[PDB]
Amino acid sequence: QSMYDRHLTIFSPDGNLYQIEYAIKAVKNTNITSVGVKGENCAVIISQKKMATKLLDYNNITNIYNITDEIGCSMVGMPGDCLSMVYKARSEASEFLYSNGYNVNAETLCRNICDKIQVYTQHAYMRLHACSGMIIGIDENNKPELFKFDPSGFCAGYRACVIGNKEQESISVLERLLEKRKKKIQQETIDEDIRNTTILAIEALQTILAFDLKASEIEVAIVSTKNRNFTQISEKEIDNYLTYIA
Amino acid sequence: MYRNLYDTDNIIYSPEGRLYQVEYASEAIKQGTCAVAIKSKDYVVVSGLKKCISKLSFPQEKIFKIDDYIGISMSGITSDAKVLTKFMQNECLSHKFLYNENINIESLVRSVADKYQKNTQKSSKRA
Amino acid sequence: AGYDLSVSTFSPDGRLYQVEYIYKSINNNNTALCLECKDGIICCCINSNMDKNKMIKKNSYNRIYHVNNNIIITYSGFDGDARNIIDRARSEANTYYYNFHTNIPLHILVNRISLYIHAYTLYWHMRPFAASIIISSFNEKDKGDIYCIEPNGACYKYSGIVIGKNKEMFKTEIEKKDYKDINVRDAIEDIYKFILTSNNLQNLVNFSWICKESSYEFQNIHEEILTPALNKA
Amino acid sequence: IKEEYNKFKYDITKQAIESLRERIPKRIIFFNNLVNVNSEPGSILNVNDLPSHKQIYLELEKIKTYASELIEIIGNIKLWIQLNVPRIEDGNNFGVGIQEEAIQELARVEESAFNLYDAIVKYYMERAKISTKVLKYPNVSDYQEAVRELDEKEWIHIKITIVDMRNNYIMLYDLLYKNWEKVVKPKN
Amino acid sequence: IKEEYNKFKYDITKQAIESLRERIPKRIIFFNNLVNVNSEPGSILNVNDLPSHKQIYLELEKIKTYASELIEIIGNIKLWIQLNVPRIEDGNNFGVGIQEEAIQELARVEESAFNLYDAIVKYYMERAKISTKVLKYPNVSDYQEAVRELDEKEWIHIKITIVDMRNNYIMLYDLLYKNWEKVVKPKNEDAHH
Amino acid sequence: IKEEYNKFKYDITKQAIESLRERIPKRIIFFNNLVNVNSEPGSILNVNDLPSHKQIYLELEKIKTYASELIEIIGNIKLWIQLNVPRIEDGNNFGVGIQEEAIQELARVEESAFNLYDAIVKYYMERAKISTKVLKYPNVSDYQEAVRELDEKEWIHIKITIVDMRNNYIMLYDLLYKNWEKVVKPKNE
Amino acid sequence: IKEEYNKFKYDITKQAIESLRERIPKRIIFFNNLVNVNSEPGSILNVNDLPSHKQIYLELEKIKTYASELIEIIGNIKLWIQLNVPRIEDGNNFGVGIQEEAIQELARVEESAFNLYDAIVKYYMERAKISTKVLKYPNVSDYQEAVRELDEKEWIHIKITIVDMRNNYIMLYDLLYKNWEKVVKP
Amino acid sequence: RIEDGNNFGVGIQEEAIQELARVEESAFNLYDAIVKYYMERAKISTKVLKYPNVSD
Amino acid sequence: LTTFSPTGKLVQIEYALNRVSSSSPALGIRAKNGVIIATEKKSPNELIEENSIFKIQQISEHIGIVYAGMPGDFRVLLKRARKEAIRYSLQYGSEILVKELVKIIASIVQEFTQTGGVRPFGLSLLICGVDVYGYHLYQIDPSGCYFNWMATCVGKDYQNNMSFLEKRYNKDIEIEDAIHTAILTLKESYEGVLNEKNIEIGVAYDNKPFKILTQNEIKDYLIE
Repeated sequence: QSMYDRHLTIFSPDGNLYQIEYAIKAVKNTNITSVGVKGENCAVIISQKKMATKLLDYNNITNIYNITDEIGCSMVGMPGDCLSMVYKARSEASEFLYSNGYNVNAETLCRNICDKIQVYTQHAYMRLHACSGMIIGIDENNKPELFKFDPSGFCAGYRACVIGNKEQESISVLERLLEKRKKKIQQETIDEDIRNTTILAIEALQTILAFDLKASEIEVAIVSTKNRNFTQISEKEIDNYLTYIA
Repeated sequence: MYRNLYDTDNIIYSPEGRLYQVEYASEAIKQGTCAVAIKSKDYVVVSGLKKCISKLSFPQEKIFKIDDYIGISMSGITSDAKVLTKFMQNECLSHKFLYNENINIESLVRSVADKYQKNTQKSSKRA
Repeated sequence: AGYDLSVSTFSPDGRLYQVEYIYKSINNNNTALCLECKDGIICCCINSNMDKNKMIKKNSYNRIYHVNNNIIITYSGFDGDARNIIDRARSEANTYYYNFHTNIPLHILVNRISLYIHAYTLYWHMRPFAASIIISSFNEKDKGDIYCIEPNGACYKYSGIVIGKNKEMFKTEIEKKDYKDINVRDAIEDIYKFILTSNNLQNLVNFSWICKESSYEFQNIHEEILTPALNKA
Repeated sequence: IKEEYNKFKYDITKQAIESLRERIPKRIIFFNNLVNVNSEPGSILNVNDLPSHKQIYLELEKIKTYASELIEIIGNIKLWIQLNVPRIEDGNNFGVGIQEEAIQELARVEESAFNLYDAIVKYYMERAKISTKVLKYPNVSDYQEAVRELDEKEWIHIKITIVDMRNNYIMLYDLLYKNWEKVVKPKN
Repeated sequence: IKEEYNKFKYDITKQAIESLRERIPKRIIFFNNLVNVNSEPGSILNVNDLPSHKQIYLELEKIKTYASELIEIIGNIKLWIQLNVPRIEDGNNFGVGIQEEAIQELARVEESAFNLYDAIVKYYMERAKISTKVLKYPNVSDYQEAVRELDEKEWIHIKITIVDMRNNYIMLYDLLYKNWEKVVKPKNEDAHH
Repeated sequence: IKEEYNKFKYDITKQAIESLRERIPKRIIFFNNLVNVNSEPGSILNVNDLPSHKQIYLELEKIKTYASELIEIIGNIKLWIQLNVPRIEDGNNFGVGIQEEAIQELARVEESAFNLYDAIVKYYMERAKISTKVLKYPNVSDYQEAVRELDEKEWIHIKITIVDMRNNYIMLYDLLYKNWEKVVKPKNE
Repeated sequence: IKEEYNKFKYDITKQAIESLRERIPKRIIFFNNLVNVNSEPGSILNVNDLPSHKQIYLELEKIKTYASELIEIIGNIKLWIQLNVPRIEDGNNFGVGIQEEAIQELARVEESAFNLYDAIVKYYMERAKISTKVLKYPNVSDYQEAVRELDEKEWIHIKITIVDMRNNYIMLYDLLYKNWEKVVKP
Repeated sequence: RIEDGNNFGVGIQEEAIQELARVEESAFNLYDAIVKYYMERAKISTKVLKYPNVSD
Repeated sequence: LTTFSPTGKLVQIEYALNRVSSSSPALGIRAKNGVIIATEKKSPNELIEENSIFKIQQISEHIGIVYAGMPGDFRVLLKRARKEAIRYSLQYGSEILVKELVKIIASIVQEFTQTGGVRPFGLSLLICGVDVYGYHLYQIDPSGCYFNWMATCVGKDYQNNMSFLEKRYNKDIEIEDAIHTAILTLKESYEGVLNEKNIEIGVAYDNKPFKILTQNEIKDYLIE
């Protein structure tokens, strides 16, 4: 029947915003996943490089967008809504420099994005932005930071999180992968986090996607200390890390 | 669920892919009188047939004038055709004032066709 | 239960209806085509609207537009709504030329045009655009690149792409010959052979190529090179 | 076969226009001469001029002729409108609605004419049953009155049927004539 | 078992196209040759050419054959459309409505042909009861008139059945021909990836 | 008590999945092998292969077997969907719409199979009444053709029932297969 | 009396909870042991175990008991939901729809159980009429076939009724369990 | 008095007449229903007299 | 456009109150030497770091707030709450009074009900803090009204959760004694029996600045 989900600013009898609820299903319907995990003095984002459901140049299609030279982020969901969200973030992070001098913090960037998102929720101005992403980046405290935001307002932040269509089949796997490094050996920190976290990150993606995970269909980025650049790891290093599973 | 939902709004699209509100306007010009123009090598003649509504009435004008070398002939409703005439008159006369050359024909119709476009995406103004 | 009315309404399935109908709107209009070559980027545009008018001029209905001397743009869909995007494209080049005194690059124009089309989708009162845009260029050092902008953003880099009423037909004809390393002067004769497969011997297909080492700038159709069409093989 | 079929599509179209321009007006004059509109009240639906009843027998036979010709004329017209229905589309299909009203009106008259064949059999069957009762109960006069009443009831009903024939022919003709442009070409 | 199912989808599809390209057109001309549209009014549906009634008996036997051929042909075509209905989704389901409209018409024609078998039983049963009354009451003449009138009713109805047969055959062919694109692909496959 | 009840919910679910993966496809091919779709028109619904009519009697017994096995399989499928309807909420019940539509279709086929038992009783009862009239009035010949015609009607009805069996089995299998994802997980957060 | 009346509403409430926690689950297993869902096809709906028919008589008496116990349990449950309906107001009455949906299905099963009383009378009435005809017309064989088929029909109907019992009990229990929070405080 | 709008209270009244009439119609049909019991029981009993060995 | 109803009550407000009736339970209790607040932090997993997601935020050096509804709305109302704690602090050099602050946020929530095309706030606030007129613990309703409570709960199933406070509360309770009667109103109230550093508790801390109690600090009280 004609239920109460027509507009976006109208509550339901039980009290649920169904326009927001349907917008989260838009991200789960794009069948594009991504994993983000923060370890010691580093954090990485693993993309998937797939068309949001011939002759397409695969180097152009991606799900990683640097907001600044220090704060990078990923995007999923509808390709139209995710592109405009980066521009509503690049024009915001750069605005922080012109209005406050310092570079924007990773935790302040996500909370400032959610403030604009919440405004479009209470008002019937525009449609919701069917997207999600993992904002990555280190701060002035020399600590890595990761933050995930849903189509609604959220500044959760996780040490390891999965965004995409498989969030209901990955917490049972990421908890074990995180446990495979925290309560395990944990010897020292020889600044070899790439061989310690990213190896224990790509392994998490292989446990989610049952494919062989071709190196020409995956691209990661690191924002660790001594680098500080959100550099996209080259193809040769990606294929080299894929053979480390043996 | 069809035939009556995607019909009265200039925003909604049909599931087939046709803007049915704008498509009625294309048929709305067919209720008007006939007109015909002939393009020769160096001349253009426009024949317009007026419509005497009554014996006591006078035939309403069909062929108009815009400039010395530009003249239009509406075919449809007199309400919106007069508005486009004033928009085409203020546009071409401004070109002879801001500059001294005459206004290019295709550069004029590009402004007139754009006037239709501005009255197609807004929900308030119709086509 | 009728949820595809406005553009701001999300379907319960998760899809975004009222914007997917636009793909069914561009699937009934005339087609456009483009492809990469080792000497340039040859474009194409078939206007399959011959059975009703037959009074228009031969080379009047042109659907090839350029923002400046080195970036071409075509339409596929509502020809009226595409005029507004070209106005936003040329103004984007001119605004970029004032603030930066140089030609606007391709990877920064496509990202600004796709934002303009996507911006009208979010509104509850403005109707979305109904025109798919093909943006291409050909660098002197680097090779060409064709960006395809469909409704609801989604800027994608291609190497050959067709959009219109036979997108599931001409796509199979391009993957046969590797057009990445052939020429432009021979591909133009091959393009005219494809149109004859899928519907008469008419010159209603106007198209230009951006580069034939002709200063690497957007030329015209050059009728003398188009008239020796291999109409039989 | 494709040729024979296209000829078939051509042959129906001919019959429909021919029926509206000639066959239908001719029947208007026919039934009007039987039930003149200028008649004073009561001179038609009366009973003054009314083993089996040979008089009712001859009148019912004429009715079946009138009934046969009605179903035949409307039936080809109905098929003709159906073959002229355009492809089903969403919106701007007001004209199919016009077509639908015509098919509805044609089916209504056809169903009406169709029940006359069953109703006439029922008249004699019901009348025969009462007559059987007269043989069993010869002094109850209402059974004899019932015989009288059966002919008088059917006689009134028969003429209203004839009036309905006349009235149906004009209502179909007047409706299609006024709405002719949308019935043939509902779209472009 | 997986093989038999895919084989079934292939064999049905063939039968549906075969019926529309051959089985249905041939029968159109057949019934048309029996009740030609170009006949002048009153020359078909008349009674001039009119124990059991052997004349009426022979005509019902042909009807039952005609009834048989319609249900078998339409039934597989109807089933084919049912197997072609896409997954149910909210919105953009204009094509299922077309499909649903088609299923509605196929079931309409099917119920019509199906009731002929029941209708034939009622004819003989009702006629037999009245005849019993004629044997019991041989002088009430209206019962004998009722028998005469009954045959003329059944005779016209036979032709109405043949015309309805004819009309159903053309409406099915015309509907599928005009709406062919939406019955096969009601929802275009959004081919990404 | 809690254990035996939970065991029941597991035991039904197995039977339901088993039916879609084994019981339903096997019966589709079975009935199709009896009434092949590739047959020419009139070769199915004919009367060439046609006291009581002993030939018709043996055929009705087979029909009841087909009817019995059908209600049991679909009934468990129907109950399984009933156990799978989520908690009633306002909105976001598109999957419930699939479920409601599915229950309607399952109940429609079930009601269809259910009237055959009553229809078979009606066949013998109606035929016997006419037969009584033939015994009382042996020379009015129309009563004897009516008996003959009744069997021919029933013979057609028997075969149309068998095709309807075939068509129902496939319509049930394809519909659940295409909409399988919404039948198991309609909302599930 | 006002105290006794509120006590009555309390007394209903007790019976409703007692029925859902004890009376209803026990009967689910009860009817299931007679018609197990795990049975192979045809082992339930067969006719191998099938003057008046003394065998059928024994099966109907048990059915009437099952029908009796069902109407009594559900009737108080319906009343229990009815006493929990809030004051009539305009709007914000989504919960009453749940209450209404539950009472209608409950009334449906009650009506279903109610028609069994009518259904048992029709079996004997129809069987009695045919039996008069077989003694009067002993060579028309279809009357004897009608007796046989009626019993075969009734046998199938008896077992499907038991299945319908089973299925109604679980769907009723499952519906109230899932919607428990809204039935008491809508 | 009947008015357009702000007539939510008449709906309760309408609901009340409906509920009161429903119970009233239900009790009212019992007098006719009791006649049906005796008529049907007597009719079957006549058949018992005519066919005394059919045990059903 | 959240209009009226024939019964004389807002329907969108009643629907908004159902959202706060199905969220995490928030609980505040005043004392004679400070005010305490608590919130059952429903930890879904170990990925969410506790120092990021919070339910107790600050408004100034003496005002504490608690959320009870739509988590996406836990920041927009906070931004305008801190902005009002600054606009009052710019003109008036002293601290913002709780009654002066709660009447402004109640006015902000109110304007989101009468304005056309807007949605009411899906949350219930709990403003608490030290004031120059004693202590205070207010509760803001999505309708816009505010109550001067003493000890209350606003989360899920508060009809029976307040019953613990109606019978286990005295007018003169110290802040240290009120902690265990608040934990009892959380652990012994409903599910969430594994209360091991999964409860955020803020206190006024006897006229000192607002202190957010750490996990190991609450562990000293979690042993009982």
